[PDB]
Formats: sequence, structure tokens, C-alpha cells
Amino acid sequence: DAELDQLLQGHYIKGYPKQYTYFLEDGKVKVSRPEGVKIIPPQSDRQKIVLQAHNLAHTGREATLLKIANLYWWPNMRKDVVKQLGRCQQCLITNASNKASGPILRPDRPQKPFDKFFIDYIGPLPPSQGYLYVLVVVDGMTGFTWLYPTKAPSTSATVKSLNVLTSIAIPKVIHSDQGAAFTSSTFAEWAKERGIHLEFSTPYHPQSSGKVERKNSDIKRLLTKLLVGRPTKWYDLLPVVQLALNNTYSPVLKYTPHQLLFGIDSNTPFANQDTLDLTREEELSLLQEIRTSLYHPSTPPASSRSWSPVVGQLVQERVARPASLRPRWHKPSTVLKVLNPRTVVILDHLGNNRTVSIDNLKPTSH
Amino acid sequence: DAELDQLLQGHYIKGYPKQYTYFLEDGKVKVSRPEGVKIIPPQSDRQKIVLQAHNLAHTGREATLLKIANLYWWPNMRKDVVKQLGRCQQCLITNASNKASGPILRPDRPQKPFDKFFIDYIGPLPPSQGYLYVLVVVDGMTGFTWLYPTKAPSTSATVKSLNVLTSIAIPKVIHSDQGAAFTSSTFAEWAKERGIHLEFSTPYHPQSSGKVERKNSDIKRLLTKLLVGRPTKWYDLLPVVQLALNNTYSPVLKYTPHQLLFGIDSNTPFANQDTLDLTREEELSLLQEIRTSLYHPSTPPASSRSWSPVVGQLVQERVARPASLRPRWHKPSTVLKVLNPRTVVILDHLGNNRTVSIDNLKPTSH
Amino acid sequence: DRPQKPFDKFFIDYIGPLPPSQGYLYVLVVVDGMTGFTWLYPTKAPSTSATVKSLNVLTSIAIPKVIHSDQGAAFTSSTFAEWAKERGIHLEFSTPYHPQSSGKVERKNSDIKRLLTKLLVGRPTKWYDLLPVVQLALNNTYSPVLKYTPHQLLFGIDSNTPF
Amino acid sequence: DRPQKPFDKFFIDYIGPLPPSQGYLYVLVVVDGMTGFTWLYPTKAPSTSATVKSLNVLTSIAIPKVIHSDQGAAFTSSTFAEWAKERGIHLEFSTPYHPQSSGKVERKNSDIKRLLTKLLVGRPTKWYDLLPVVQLALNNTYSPVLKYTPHQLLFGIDSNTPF
DNA sequence: GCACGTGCTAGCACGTGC
DNA sequence: TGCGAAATTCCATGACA
DNA sequence: ATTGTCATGGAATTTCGCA
DNA sequence: GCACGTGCTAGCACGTGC
DNA sequence: TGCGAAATTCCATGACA
DNA sequence: ATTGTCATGGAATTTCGCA
Ligand SMILES: [Mn+2]
Ligand SMILES: [Mn+2]
Ligand SMILES: [Mn+2]
Ligand SMILES: [Mn+2]
Ligand SMILES: [Mn+2]
Ligand SMILES: [Mn+2]
Ligand SMILES: [Zn+2]
Ligand SMILES: [Zn+2]
Repeated sequence: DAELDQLLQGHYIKGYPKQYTYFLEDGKVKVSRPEGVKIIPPQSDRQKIVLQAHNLAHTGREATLLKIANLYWWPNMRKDVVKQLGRCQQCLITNASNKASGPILRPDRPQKPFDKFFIDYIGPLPPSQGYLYVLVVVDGMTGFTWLYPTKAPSTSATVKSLNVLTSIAIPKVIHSDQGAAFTSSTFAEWAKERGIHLEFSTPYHPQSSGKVERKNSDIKRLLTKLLVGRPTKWYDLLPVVQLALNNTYSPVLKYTPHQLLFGIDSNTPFANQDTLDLTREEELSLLQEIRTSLYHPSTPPASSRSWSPVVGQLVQERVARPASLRPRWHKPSTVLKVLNPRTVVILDHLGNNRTVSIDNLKPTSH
Repeated sequence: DAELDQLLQGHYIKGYPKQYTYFLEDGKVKVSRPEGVKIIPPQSDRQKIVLQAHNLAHTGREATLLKIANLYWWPNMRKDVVKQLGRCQQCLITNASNKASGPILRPDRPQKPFDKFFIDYIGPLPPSQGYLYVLVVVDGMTGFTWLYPTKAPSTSATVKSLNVLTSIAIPKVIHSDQGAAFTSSTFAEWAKERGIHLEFSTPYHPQSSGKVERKNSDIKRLLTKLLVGRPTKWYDLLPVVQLALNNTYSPVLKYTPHQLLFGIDSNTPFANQDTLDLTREEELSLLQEIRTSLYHPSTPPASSRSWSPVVGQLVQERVARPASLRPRWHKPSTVLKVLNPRTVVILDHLGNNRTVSIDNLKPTSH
Repeated sequence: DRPQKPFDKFFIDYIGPLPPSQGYLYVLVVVDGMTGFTWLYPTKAPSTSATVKSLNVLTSIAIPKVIHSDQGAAFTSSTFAEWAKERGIHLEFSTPYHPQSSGKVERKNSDIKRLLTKLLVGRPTKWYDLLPVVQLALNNTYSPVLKYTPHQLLFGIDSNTPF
Repeated sequence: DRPQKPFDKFFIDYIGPLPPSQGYLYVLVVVDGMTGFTWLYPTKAPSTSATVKSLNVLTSIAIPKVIHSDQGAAFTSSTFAEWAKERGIHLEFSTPYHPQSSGKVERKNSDIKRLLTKLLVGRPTKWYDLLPVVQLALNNTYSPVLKYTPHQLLFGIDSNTPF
């Protein structure tokens, strides 16, 4: 009853409107409002009340306000409700987000063949010839692809395959996901010896390896079609699949990967002859004209309710593998650096620096 | 060289344009076209050629045409390409669809409490007190919900729970998914004795039980928040969760489920008193005014590339649980009856009648 | 003053011993004072233990402002005292040897006592199974004084089990 | 007539025996006739078995119109005959005791023979490991007659391993 | 040696057939 | 230049994780 | 410390054969 | 008794810490 | 009727499967 | 023979206190 005494005396207090009659009854200070008569508790009591009505079900803004509304009234009640919701640790770490991620970037295509290799593992598959996994290697510019059968997705097996591959040429960058065979020390020491730079996707985000992941689909599709009504023995089909895909038209490019790598068809079925009367040199100059004039898509329009990150903003990381009835979000953290409008470095909950995709972040509410 | 003889003589044949000179060389009949010179094989040879170029990689319309284009030319080549694609069994059963499902129906809300019960099981969960599952029962109109702890999701345990529930009242319809405890003979014989009609969702389609499935979320959310930083012993929290949710505002309704069931708040915290001076009869008449004037949403606008089903159309069912490198679609079947613009009865691959949601169908291409 | 309502006051009392039906001997009668609505929970004892157990089930559905009961052991113990205060329930007791409820409850309580004893004639050994049928019966039985059933006064709707 | 191109004709021949490097004794030299590009596959025998095995690896990358080779056993067997016809490869043979390729291939084949024998001096016991280094070397070694490298004529680009 | 972090697909339960 | 048919391009969807 | 992709088939538009 | 159909969540592999 | 602040409603997103 | 839902918090609009 601090300033509540003043209002009872008829004095004016900024916020509470004057066309309403405020009184005293049963010890408590009330007000006569359209809905009915409501209690006006002192400011000291107000924090406690909002917490008692939230903790009923951990309700959000509107559901909380309606509870308190049944008994009480005061100015800007919601100001005090969101005040508690911003601090109640359990709600912030269990609640889902209602904000979309900003729209995808489409990175420029690598310019020349052998600039960027994208790699990734497939499986475990039905055992064929004692082989279980397939290491898949896609060249960025062409889309050309090599397939290797391994008995495990180890660094050891990944070494031996790239060794046979690299005899043809050596790439500038190799891009992988943070899979354990690809982040080993032994594998980095292998990249160092050959002068190749290693590049890693942000964790729990396969989109980033989308080039090789997309090629895995084409590989499973054709494998499947060729094993219909027959035991699933894939081993001896890998070289057939490698060849068919390498020579198959991307309809929006008008070219096959074989064509973007060599500029001329080999002795495969239905071969393009169109550049028949040209010397090699007139072909090779044409290939460079095509290679710089390929189709490339533009980033899509944002969602009407997306968010995009900023230095010093409060964000929370998606818990990688939460157990049942456990929260899906980590405690809040601060954005240190914004690498692009979809990639970010945070000071995590360890607290180390971590590089994450915004698809595993959410803006902290309030 | 059937009608190819005529064209060589200069006669006109409907389809092949006359401003081009067609000749004979190395035994084969060619044509001089802008792109270069192309072979014109006899109609008898044409089916074989389109199949040889498809089977390279099981390519679709455009990728196939471009292969054949390198060597051949004839009128409406694509007519012959889609002809093979409509019949090549492997492509039809492995390929993905590029057509969206028609837009959801929002069924009218049940009119009075106890018209429709929606049920469903939760778990297995972390063992608490030797209890593993939770049978969840939601009343359509109110949203009011009862929770029961069971040691398994059996008909036996489902019997015993609904028996304690039904002492309060008996519902007209009980709606479940096709889960094995709910489709047992023993359970149907239980429904028969009490005069309740049993109703079943279409299989592999949880949306249909969306009312209870949505309530499972609210149940896990609050359970989670209340077990933060503490061993996950849920058993003794079930009655607390049942109560809090039953008395929590749906912001777009402005009411709690307790309120839509009884018309007045019991002795729970922050109780609505607003109807204080009315007799019971003035309350109960008000409750019916509210119950008929609740919010209800309208079906969303279609996708620019959706499909909606028709009797006698060719469709294919999504294989429920395909093994690896196996096709994701069943052989084509015919639509017998269209129950609503999202529900359909087919003569399957057994061939029995089956009732499916259009979200597990795709229009057969070609 | 203000009109009587549901959840305003519940009346509770024990019936038994009875024939060993499925291992139980008693029944806890709960009756809302404005609706006459009725819950019946069987027990193996007229103890404080069995009362809280049953009533926890009931008060996880709705919660009364007041409980009324005789001065039987189970209600006057200080254990049941601390249970009623945790949940905000005010306690009320009759005076010894002079039972008091209302017109409406005295009669309802009577029927329950009569319908119960009747199945104790017709199907006199196994009564545990028959309770839910009785509760439905009692909650759809029409009241002479008011012109609706307890089910009707509680949910503002007809029943799907008319009697 | 029409200009020479890659994948037009590959030349192939065996080198060995050699010192037991990691269990192998021979090498299969493959050289594209227009590019001078070169693949080297080690084997444990100059047999038809080892030829198909290696060449399957190579012809799952690209496929030549023609193979040329001496009348060594492995190429003139009827097993290798049926392998070349399955894949649409026309076969060509030199005349006995008078080897014939072209200017470009005769010299390349020579270097391979020289660079190989050199590591058979410097690191003379374990050569199996060193092949990939040799192939890179041979495919980035500049040609006097034309003004580009095999790598350059094959991919229309520079290398990341200049030599 | 065993838990952790990152990458993947298996497997259990229930009620009903043969 | 203008018309109808044919060829060629447009682009939402869905699977790879 | 980094970033989605592209085969696919009905729809929508462009071109083309002819006069 | 064991495979099937419908409903659910577990679990294995690899390379690196302590 | 008209103004700025406050209260109240609008509605995309995401999890339940 | 059947069919998505609704809590949530910034944005967008409506109402309200005052003169
Ligand atoms: Mn991977
Ligand atoms: Mn279920
Ligand atoms: Mn008594
Ligand atoms: Mn030789
Ligand atoms: Mn992958
Ligand atoms: Mn469920
Ligand atoms: Zn909270
Ligand atoms: Zn096909």
C-alpha cells in the first residue's frame, strides 16, 4: 500500500486511469472495471503473483496473463509477464521456436575441374562380397564421380581409395562432413603431404555436403532399379553405375559430367559427335566457353518470419542427441562472429568456440 | 525403309517437313538439320532405340531424348519416349513424385462433450515405478484429457483404464489409430457391450489422430520442464500434469478445457469468478452459447502443383517399410471410391480393398 | 447470499464392512452438494490411507472448496488434516451423533445405500465389478426437486446413458 | 581425314619381370595416342587375367574406340578377344617383330621405360609405392611437338601439380 | 579402458494369422 | 507477318542425409 | 572456422513450318 | 511357432580423449 | 472527433507422431 | 471404410483514455 494510499485519496498516478473508482475492502485495494471488480496488489507483491500463475503449467505470454486476469489488474501487466518469461530457465530451454531461418545461399560453382572435391560415405548396406560401405567422391565443377567399395568407413580405407584416384590428378580442396574418418589426424597428415587443403561442414547439417549427398540419391535410385526382383548384390554393379551417371544429361545444363571434364564423348553408347571436324584445340577452347557460361540459381526470397544473426545476440544451440523428457535446447550463448548470413561462431556451453549453421540456432525470446 | 522410300522420292509424308533434304548414305536414310546430320530409322526400329537409350541410366523424359538426339531424328520423338516410360516397371516403382497432396480438411469440431474420444499411446519412456507407457484420452469438444500409467500398451491395460474413465460418462465414438491394442477383437467386443462405435485412422498417418497427438506434445513439454536437473521419475507427476493442462487457456478460444466441460472453475488457483451472481441455470445456458460459437479454421489454399483423386485413376501406395535398395512404391492400382478429397479406397496389390490417406498415394505418371 | 454451485462442497462418508468382493470390504461415497453427482471408490479399510488415495484421483479432475463429513476416525486424523490444507480445502464436521447434510444429499445418500444393498441381494458376492454401473445409474437418475439429472447439471448436456 | 582425338585409340604393352616390389613383378602401360596421357597398373603376371582386371577399372572412366598392341600372349588370346567385343572396342595388332605406334607414343613409351628403370636405381626394391608419383610426372611433362601437357590436352586446364 | 562427439540404420511391442 | 503445332524451357517437389 | 542440390513431369512459353 | 502388419525408439561405427 | 499509448488480435512455425 | 492441431511471440491492427 505504498502509492496505493495516494490513489485512494484521489491523487493521480501515471498509468492508472482516472475515470474509474478505486476503493478498499477486506483489507485489499480493488478497482471497478467493465469485466468486474479486480484487486490491485502493491508492486512488491507483483513479481510473486506472475510467477505463481506461470508455474501452473509454464504457460507463455497470453495463457499466463489470462490466469492473473481472473483476480488482478494493474498497468502493463504483460511487461511484467515477459519479464519473468525471459528469466525462467526451464521455459527458455524446452520451448520450440516460431521463427524461420534466413533463406539459403547458393555458393558459386567451382570454376575449373579439380578445384573442389566433395566426399561422403554411404551405408552400411546389405553385405555384398564382404563389402559394406561405399566411399563416394564428387568433383564440384563437372559433377564427375568415382565410387569405391570399402569394408568400413575408416581413414585407412579412405586413404587407399584417394590414392588410386589422385594418380589422375590432385585437387585443391577436399570438402567433407565432420565424420570421424575424415577428421582423424592421420587423414589431415595425408592431406598435408599432397598440398591439399581440408574443409569441413558445420556439424549436424548435411545440406552443406549437398552436392555429394544429392549424388548418393542418384546412386541409390539406379542401384535399386537394377536390383529389382533379384538379390541385392551391389558390388559388381558399382563400376556400371559410375559410368552411366558420369555420362547422363543434367537437363538444365544440357551436358553430361563426362562432357564437362573432357569436352568430348568416349566410346560409350549414343555419343555426341557434334564437334567432329574441329581440331582438339578448337574443342578445348569451346569447353572453356561452356564452363564459364553454365546455369547458376539465385538465393530464394526470405520467409515473412525469418531471423538473421548479429554479433552479441543471444542464441541457443540445438542439443545434438537429447534423451527422452530432456530439453532440446542448450543454455543461451553469445554470437561472436558472423561468417555469412547463415553461418556463425559462438562461445558455447563448454565454453569453447564453435562454428554452427543457423539451422541449429534459435534467437532467445525476450 | 517402308515409307522412307517415298520420302527419298520427294513425296510428302505427314509430319516430316519439306524444306529439308533427306538422302541415303552407308545404307541408312539421313537428314540435314541445323544441328548437323541425323539418321532416320524405320518405325520398326524406333521402339528398340528408345529403350536402349533409357536403359543406360533409367533416365526420364529429357535425359533420354538428349541421348537419342546425338544420333537420330524423327517426328514427335518424345511421344515415343514417354510411351516407354509409362511401361518400364522399374522406373514407375522407384522414381519419386513431383506432385503435392491436395490441401488438408479441417473436420468440424465435435458439438457436445462426450461425442468423440481420441486416444493414443505414449512411449516407451524411462521406467518410473515399473511403469513404461501412458494411455492418453482426449475429448474432442473440450480438449479435456485423462492420463493413465500402464506397464504395456495392451488391450488388457486399455480396458482397465477406460473402465475407470467411463464411470463418469460414456462417449458416442472412440477414435484411435490402427495400433494393435486398439484393433484387437477383445477391444471391439468391449466397445460393443457399451454401445460405443469404434473409428479408425487410415494407416501410417498420425495427422488423423492430430488432436491426441498434439496433446502428447503439451504433455511431454510440461513433463520435461518439471524434471529439469533431476532424475526422470514421471509416474507421480502424471496427476499434476493432467490437472494443469486441463485448466490452461487456449489463447484463440479464451477458455480452458475445464471451463468447456463444466462451465465453472473449481477450487484451483486463479479461478474465474465472473459468473458469480448467476444461478446454475444461467451458467449452463451460457455454456451452450459459448460451445456453439467457438473458433474454427478454414482449409488452406492448394499448392500450385497439387493433385486430387478420381475414381478409376492409376495410383501407387507408399511401401510401408522397404528394405535398403528396395523400391519405395507398390505396383500401380485403381481408385475404387473417393470418400473425401483426401481419402480413398483402392484395390491394392493383394488384392483386397484398403482405405488410405492420399499422403501415401501418388498419381502414376503417363 | 450468492447461489449454490458445483465444486462448492463435497460430502463424504464410509459404507461397510461388506462381503469380501474381490478383496475389498468398503465404499467411499462422494456426492457434490448442488448437483447430487456421485463418485464411488471401493476400499479395503475405513482408514486415512485409503481416503487420500481415492481422493487424489478425484481432485486431479476437479477440486472442492469444502469437505463435510462425520467425526469418523479417517476424517478427524491430523494426517487427513494436512492433506486438506495442502490443496486449499476447508474442512467441516457435523456434531457427534447428529448427522447433517442437506435435503438433497440425505436422499441421494439414502438411494446409494439402497441400490447398493439391492445388488447385495441379487448379485450378493461380487459387488466390486458392479460399481461403475451403479455410479452411472445414480448420476442419470432424475431429481424430483430440480428438473434435470446430476449429469445434466454437471456438464450442461444430455446423457448417452439415459435411465 | 577428320582430326585425331582423345579416346580414339589407346596403346598397351607389358613391362617386366621386375624386382618383387610388394608382391608384383610387372606393369601395364596404357597411353592415349593424341594426348600422350598415361595410366600405369602394376600386376603379378603378363596374363589375360590381370589385363581385364586393370582395364575394367580404366574403361569405367572412359572407353577407347581401338586398342593397339604387340602379339604378346595376353592380347591375342580369345578370352581378351571376347572382352573387347562386349564393350565395342576394335582390336589392332602390329606385325610380328616390327613394333609400331606413332612418333608421339614411341617416345612416351620410352620415357616410362627410362623413368621406371631410374627408380629401379635410386629406390630399386619397393617400386609399387612409387607408381602414382610417376604417372603424375608423365602426365604433366611437357611435349616438344605440341605446346601443352597431356593433363592440359585431356582436361583443357592447367595442373595443380606442375613439373 | 570407457565416455564423448559425429556420422549412420537398425530393432522392440502387441495382437493374429498359418 | 500471322496461325496452329511442335519443340523447348519453367519450376515445385522430394530425397539424399 | 563457412555456404543445399538437381532429376523429374505437367504447365507455360517459345519457336518453327508454312503461306 | 514364426512371419506379418501397425505402432513406436532404440543402437552400431569410427577416431580420440582420460 | 482526433491523437498517442495501450491492449488485443493476427498468424507462421514447429512438434506430436 | 474417412478427415491435422494448437501454444507460441513478434507484427499488425484495434481500442481506449483523454480533451
Ligand atoms: Mn557422412
Ligand atoms: Mn499410437
Ligand atoms: Mn461414517
Ligand atoms: Mn610386350
Ligand atoms: Mn551421407
Ligand atoms: Mn502417438
Ligand atoms: Zn517456465
Ligand atoms: Zn526405367
